[PDB]
Amino acid sequence: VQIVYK
Amino acid sequence: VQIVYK
Amino acid sequence: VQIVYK
Amino acid sequence: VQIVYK
Amino acid sequence: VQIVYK
Amino acid sequence: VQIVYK
Amino acid sequence: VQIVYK
Amino acid sequence: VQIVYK
Repeated sequence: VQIVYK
Repeated sequence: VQIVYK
Repeated sequence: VQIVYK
Repeated sequence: VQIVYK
Repeated sequence: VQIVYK
Repeated sequence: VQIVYK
Repeated sequence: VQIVYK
Repeated sequence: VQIVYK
């Protein structure tokens, strides 16, 4: 699982 | 699991 | 598990 | 487990 | 994120 | 993040 | 982060 | 961070 916040 | 906050 | 805060 | 705060 | 293995 | 192995 | 092995 | 091995 990958979650990326930008 | 990877979570990255930017 | 990797969590990175920037 | 790696947690990095920047 | 929750991952459960059974 | 919670990971549970059973 | 919580990891539980059973 | 909590890691429990059983």
